[PDB]
Amino acid sequence: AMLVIEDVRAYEVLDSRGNPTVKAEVTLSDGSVGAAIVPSGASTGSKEALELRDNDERFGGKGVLKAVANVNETIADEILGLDAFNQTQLDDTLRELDGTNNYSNLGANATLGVSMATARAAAAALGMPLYRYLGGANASILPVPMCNIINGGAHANNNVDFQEFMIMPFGFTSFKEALRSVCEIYAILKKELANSGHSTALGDEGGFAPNLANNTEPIDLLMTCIKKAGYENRVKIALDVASTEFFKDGKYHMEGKAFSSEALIERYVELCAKYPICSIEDGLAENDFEGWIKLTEKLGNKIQLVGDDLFVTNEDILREGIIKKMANAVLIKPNQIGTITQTMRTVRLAQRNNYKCVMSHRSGESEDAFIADFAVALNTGQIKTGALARGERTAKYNRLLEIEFESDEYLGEKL
Amino acid sequence: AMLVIEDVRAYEVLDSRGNPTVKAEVTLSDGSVGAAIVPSGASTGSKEALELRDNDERFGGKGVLKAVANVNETIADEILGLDAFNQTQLDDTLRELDGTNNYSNLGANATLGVSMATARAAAAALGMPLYRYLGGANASILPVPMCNIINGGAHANNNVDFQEFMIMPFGFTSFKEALRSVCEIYAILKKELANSGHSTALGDEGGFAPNLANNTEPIDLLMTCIKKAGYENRVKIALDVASTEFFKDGKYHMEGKAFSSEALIERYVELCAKYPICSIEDGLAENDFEGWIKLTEKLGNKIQLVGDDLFVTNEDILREGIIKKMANAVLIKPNQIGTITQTMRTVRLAQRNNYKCVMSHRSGESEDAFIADFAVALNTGQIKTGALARGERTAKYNRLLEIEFESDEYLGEKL
Amino acid sequence: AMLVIEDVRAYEVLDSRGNPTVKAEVTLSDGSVGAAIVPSGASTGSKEALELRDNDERFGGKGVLKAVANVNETIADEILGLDAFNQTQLDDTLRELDGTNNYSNLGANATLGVSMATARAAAAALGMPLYRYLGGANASILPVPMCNIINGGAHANNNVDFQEFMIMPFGFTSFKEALRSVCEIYAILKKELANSGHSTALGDEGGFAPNLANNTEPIDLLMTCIKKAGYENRVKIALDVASTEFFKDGKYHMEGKAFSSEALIERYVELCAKYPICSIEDGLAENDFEGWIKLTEKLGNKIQLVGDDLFVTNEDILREGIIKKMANAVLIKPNQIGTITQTMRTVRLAQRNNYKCVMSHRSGESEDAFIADFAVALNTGQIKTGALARGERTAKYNRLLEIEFESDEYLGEKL
Amino acid sequence: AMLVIEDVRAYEVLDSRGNPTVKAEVTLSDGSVGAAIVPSGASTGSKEALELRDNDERFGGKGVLKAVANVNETIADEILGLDAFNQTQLDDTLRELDGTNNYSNLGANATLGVSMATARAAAAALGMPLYRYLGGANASILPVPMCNIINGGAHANNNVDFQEFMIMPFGFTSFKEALRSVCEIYAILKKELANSGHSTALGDEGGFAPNLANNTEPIDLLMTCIKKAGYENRVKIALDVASTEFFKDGKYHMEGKAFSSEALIERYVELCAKYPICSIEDGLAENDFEGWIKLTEKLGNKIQLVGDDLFVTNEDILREGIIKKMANAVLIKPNQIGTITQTMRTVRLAQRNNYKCVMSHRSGESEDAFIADFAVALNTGQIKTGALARGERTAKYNRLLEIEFESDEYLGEKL
Ligand SMILES: [Mg+2]
Ligand SMILES: [Mg+2]
Ligand SMILES: [Mg+2]
Ligand SMILES: [Mg+2]
Repeated sequence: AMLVIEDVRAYEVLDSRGNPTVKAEVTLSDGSVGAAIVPSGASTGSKEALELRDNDERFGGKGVLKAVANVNETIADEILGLDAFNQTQLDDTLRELDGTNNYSNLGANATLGVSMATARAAAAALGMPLYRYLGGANASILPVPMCNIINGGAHANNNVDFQEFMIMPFGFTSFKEALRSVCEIYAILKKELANSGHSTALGDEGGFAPNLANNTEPIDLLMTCIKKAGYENRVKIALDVASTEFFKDGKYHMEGKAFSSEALIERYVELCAKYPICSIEDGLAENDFEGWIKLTEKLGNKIQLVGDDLFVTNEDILREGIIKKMANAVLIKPNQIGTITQTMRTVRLAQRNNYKCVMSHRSGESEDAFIADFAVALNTGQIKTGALARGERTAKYNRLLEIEFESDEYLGEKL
Repeated sequence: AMLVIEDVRAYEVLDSRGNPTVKAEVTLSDGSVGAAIVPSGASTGSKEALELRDNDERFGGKGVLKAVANVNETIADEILGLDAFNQTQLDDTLRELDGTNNYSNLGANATLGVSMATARAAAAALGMPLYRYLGGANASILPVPMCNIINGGAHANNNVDFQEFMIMPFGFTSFKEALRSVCEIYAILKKELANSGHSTALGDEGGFAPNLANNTEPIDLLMTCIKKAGYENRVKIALDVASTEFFKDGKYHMEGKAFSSEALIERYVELCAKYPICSIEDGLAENDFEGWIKLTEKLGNKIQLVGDDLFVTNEDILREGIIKKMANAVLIKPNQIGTITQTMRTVRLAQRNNYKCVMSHRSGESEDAFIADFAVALNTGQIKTGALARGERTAKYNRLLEIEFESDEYLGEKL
Repeated sequence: AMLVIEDVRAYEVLDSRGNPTVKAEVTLSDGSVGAAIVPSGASTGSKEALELRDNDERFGGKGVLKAVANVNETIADEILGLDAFNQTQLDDTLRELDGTNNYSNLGANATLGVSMATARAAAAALGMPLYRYLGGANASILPVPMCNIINGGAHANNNVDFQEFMIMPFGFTSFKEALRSVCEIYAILKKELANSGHSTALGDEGGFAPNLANNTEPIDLLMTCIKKAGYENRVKIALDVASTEFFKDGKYHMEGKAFSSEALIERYVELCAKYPICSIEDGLAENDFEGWIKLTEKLGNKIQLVGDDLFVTNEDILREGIIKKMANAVLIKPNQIGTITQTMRTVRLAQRNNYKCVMSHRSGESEDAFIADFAVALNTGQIKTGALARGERTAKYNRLLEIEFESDEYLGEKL
Repeated sequence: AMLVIEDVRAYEVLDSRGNPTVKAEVTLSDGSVGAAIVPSGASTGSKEALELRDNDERFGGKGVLKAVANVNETIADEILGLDAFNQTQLDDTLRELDGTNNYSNLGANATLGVSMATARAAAAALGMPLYRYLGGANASILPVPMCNIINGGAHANNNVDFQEFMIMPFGFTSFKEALRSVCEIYAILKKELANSGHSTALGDEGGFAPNLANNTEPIDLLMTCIKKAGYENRVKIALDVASTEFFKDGKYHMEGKAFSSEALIERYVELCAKYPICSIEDGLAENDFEGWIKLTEKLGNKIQLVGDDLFVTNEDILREGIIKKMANAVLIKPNQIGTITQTMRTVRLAQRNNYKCVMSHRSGESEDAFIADFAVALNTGQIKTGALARGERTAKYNRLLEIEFESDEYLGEKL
């Protein structure tokens, strides 16, 4: 082995909502250090990989001291002396040590931080950028971002049922010019809101949560801001419906109605005919398997249909989805699965079977921009990393602006 | 010269509000690299160091391509080959190259970034943390934070005159426990706001801007939340009144009145008698010199009186203030003055003359945590770096949690 | 730049058929050296990147002294001092230096060798295997080989119209066992041929060219050998028809008849219904656009349809093929396009649009196993590199056996 | 010891006929790596050093898993920590560890791999070409190749008795021009066979096996091709009769007859009177001692007489040959004897006693070109490494073309 893991440590830091999370730091035998901050995920649930939370008097039960302990003691003891450069061996060792199928022992907050930290340490020792370490010279594509600038659903307290209303800048030949257009549109939206007596205060991802009437008003507002900014036809709309949040008893409860699966599908067809929606995430619920099958038949050749809660970044669940023809794209949330290698597996599966991958943030983020490198490393072509404000979101865009001096490839509207 | 500056560059990145700002990167002759991002400043005004803005069609007038060109061409040409370790010579060269008394040639956004980036590159060459590079083995004190968790004034659209309502965790023997307290109190406040029908969406610094009635309602709310959290007597209140914003025709226009300077002082005496306010910033206007003299006589021995707009991190203006006995503390905003050395000169003058220094963020921040290390390097004992949310604020608290593993001295209530 | 290209040279070597070709060697500023040998291409044609041949009295007009001089003089002069690790800038520089759309100035045999040699040199400098240099930690899949063990058409002198009859070992969980199976099937074929009085002497790719009656006898013989070897149901059949070779006057002349495009497609339907054929390459001619659209409608959901002459590894021609729905896979011959970057672009375009990539050899190969690393770097999942004999074929299989000790993932029949 | 052997391993790869062989890899304590592939030999026999073969269900009984194990376990355990640069000590240790006179224990395929691999690793550590490591600055002579371009005997299934019909380019002042002459002659031979209805498919060493009528018809064809190519009198003919293959009950069964030793000798005399045959290998059988003595007396001062099966590269057998005046040259096959030092011992014996050495390939070769370096290292002046086709042959020619840029000395016709 060329270099080995010499030291590993973790400690408690704060995420962008002010809750604790794990930072890990790995030192190699040449003295190269890498570190990484894990975004916040879910500590209960039977599908997702689980993060460990302390549930004691500190920080409202949200301390991560046990996750931190598991890195400093259990993981440390198992990985010191492993080859720094064999990411797959490190990640498989983490899985085997945990011994469950959802990291319910070590905690995904313990395993991901160590997984990302080791990769960074390896890249540092080679003097190479992280995206080159993860994806080689083939790492090239700067992703088209989808930028959540108007919020509703559970992400707000309004009458808007849909969770995320996003703008996507396709009509550009460079990432920086694309980034500039969404920045300009966001500024215009802020003004439009202020001038009609709405709050300009921000939600967790940097977007606005004004109390609008329904699910089409926010779209109309995006359209008029896009046009006023001078980008008509070059910026399109993406939605995250998060339909599991309002699915009860076989029905979807929105817009004062109780919708059937088939009726909600017809609603999306309607919306897609009237507005330049290019993508819809979680249009149907995470267990509405029959509905998704229909959704994909009706719209899967016209628009992107992204599984988030449907697939939870999980290779096996995505495989069954691929087989049964559900969706045509998958949100990629690395902490949801627990190591960089398992994330890569899910992405490779999707890309071998015509599913697009959207590298994704979490609601509780950090200053760590790992997912900007990851999106380029795997040529995802898409990233979902927030509005154009709040440092835990702008850190990712800034990283992508850096990577752009070395590899400036942006697909925009090109195949 | 041991190592020399070998390369200097800059490029446009985004600050935490979605406006462009400068990131600079300096490479030394051993290959060590340092980078820094500059927070947003003022591009107009007659007192402060000015940042350069392009004022063209991009980003609503706020592009920084001229500043960036100033790093890439003008500064680079001048500093290539200078001793990496002579910060003072670097910063003095920048001042001379600029040739003005307010950086209105190079732009303070061009000079600060290079000043910061060179310091990080020198610390990296030595394998030393930034705070050790800046302040040596004498760097020791983890500062007490003042955290802006309720906003008013120009920072919101309410009936509240004062700008910032802050909590300061004095009653603790460690920084980690001090920070926990403010995080717990912030979470409690978030919940109180939500249950009382206020928005929990955030202002620029991560605080809330509810439409409250007056200037004491916000204080009462902080007090309730402090006690509910279990930290009664251990956490005090600081204010930024930003009184220049309501000073007109010799009078202060607040609480539906027109106060003379004398009347406003006795109002502060009242407030300080009723509540545990330990610090008031810009209690009087930036040009109300007579008022400041009287205020300082009246409360200067009981509470901290911070000059922000009064001093603008400027050594000369501070010197006159000391001589005239105005204030007993100074807010330190490095980008206001334009280099690290000029910042250190202002701090040293203050500390030689019994004025406390509060190391400060700006409204437009980034993921760069320089001011955390800077606060420790200079033993300021206090920092003002935002609420306990938004990554551009939590990055500083996190950096302070890392520094604490090497130097854990927290003064708290100790002399 | 960490390391820069310090030296570039070339010289004439011999390919696996005894003709000259270009060997290039690149030295970096730390002393690291990479070398590569270019497979032989086409010095005429209207679509392909051209290789320069001397056309003098040496080597029957096939000298490459002008290609060699282009590396030693023109390319060298231009790329000395360029950043070793920026493959894309290297390859874009080679393209621009050339100035044409098909390397008809420098020659693709001049540019590919330097392109590959720089990549090997950068990988050696980092102590990294080439596949990790090219595809990072994400480089993982060992490809399923398609092995050309019976020949016909222009690659023989017989009644067989089709050019290549190949076996593909799908039914295995490891590459080594898959490879053993095809070696075992190959040895059995050899014995069967010898016992029937056929020659066991080899064509250019290591396969046999017995004088068989038609296009189905070779397939019947492959099935018999698959079964005797013990691998029934685990090894499938792939074909390269190379139909352009018998396309004349809008018809295909084979099996003693003149087929319409439509009639030839129906022959493939019949063949596929009777035999386990998983892939057909150049089933229709390189210019039979309407036929390919029909073929792809008819069989593209059931079998792999590989464009070789159709696409000539060219991203622009492939892109039109995607838009026009022709084929669902593409043969990747790096020397056909001229740089490793242009190769990666064609592969990325393919993989974004649901086309499979088959990393391929040429008839004139060398001991250079670059395409083995390249297949793994880009997770192509498939490779065509010859029969299981002749060192210029076995060098690639051996390289894949070496890569297998570091990443052993073999998909086989898995999605 | 400047460096020591730090790691030793082996694994199965494929030879050029598609059978397993051993690849060995040796790493030194500076991290320098050397690797080597063993050509195929004999698992049985009472004269040659033996290669170990598995004899189980894998690869028709040709697996080398036991050889591989002997490298990874027995050898490794014995040589780890030995001086990297003491080639003689390493090779003697291998011989001692084996404890037989014919490597029947470890297997010659286990020991030669390690022997070559260590030499390459030492050369790499010194930054020197292998031929310099083995032969120093005195290593100079590029060998005259004998190129087997028409096959008979056991190497085909024709009515041709002799095994190899070779061309040798003496009439040139550079190796490259000699190599070009043989490439051009081979191309002309290919055309001649294709126009007279013969197969152009290749045998194991890259030559053709047309069904000719006797042993002079092939020579006639070589002469025609030499003259048509324009190289008359500059290229000569060398034969390998491999007469042991047809020797039985005292006599030599060829051309429908049983020849006495003396009659076969008179046949060589006739053949050498009529054609420019400069060398004959194994003209008489391996145990026909009285015959060899007469053949040597008769033609030994006129033509080269090479022992292959007569001497099996074995020092002791050659020594007795020298004493009894049998042959005037020895074929040198390193895997036949089992280490580089032992190979060297045999060559030095020969060169001290006026025996010419022909560095030789095996019919199961690999991409490894060790024997090209070895020929130059020892100034053999002659090499037999196949036809001008197939990668496992052209790899050697190419390596000699590389060495020619550093040492261009070619004797050709000079003493
Ligand atoms: Mg979602
Ligand atoms: Mg202030
Ligand atoms: Mg083809
Ligand atoms: Mg022989």
